[PDB]
Amino acid sequence: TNVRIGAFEIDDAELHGEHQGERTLSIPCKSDPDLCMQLDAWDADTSVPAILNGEHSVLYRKHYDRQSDAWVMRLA
Amino acid sequence: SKTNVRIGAFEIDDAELHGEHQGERTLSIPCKSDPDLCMQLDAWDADTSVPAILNGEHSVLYRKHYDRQSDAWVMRLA
Repeated sequence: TNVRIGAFEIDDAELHGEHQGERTLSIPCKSDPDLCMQLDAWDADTSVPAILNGEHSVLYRKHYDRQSDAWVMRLA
Repeated sequence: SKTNVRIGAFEIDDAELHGEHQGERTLSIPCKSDPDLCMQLDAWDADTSVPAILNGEHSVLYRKHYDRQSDAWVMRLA
């Protein structure tokens, strides 16, 4: 829930459990539109560094969820 | 590159209008070049149309897919 990406600190990311051999989290673009815009323009094939509840982690862009207007990111 | 599009408060000249292909026509909006428009596309009301002026003609678009390879919002022409 405590997520930092670059200069952005958000507390409304949704960290999902481990499903299908993968862990993901969703960033709500209606709440965090500046971060989502940066994710849109992010270099392809490049990781997104993140601090997850204090733990430095690596995220990858997985899918833009049109139904919920959220960036779905893959952990690790 | 050769397509003018007006959506909301934005007017771009670098969208790419693809030909009809597998029964639909799509338009790519490059978010590395038009990031403020892409921000408004991100938060658009889901399953609502996106009115647009496309090469000077009124048109209806729908969000299709965010293309991670090309960093572009791919839209479907109604």
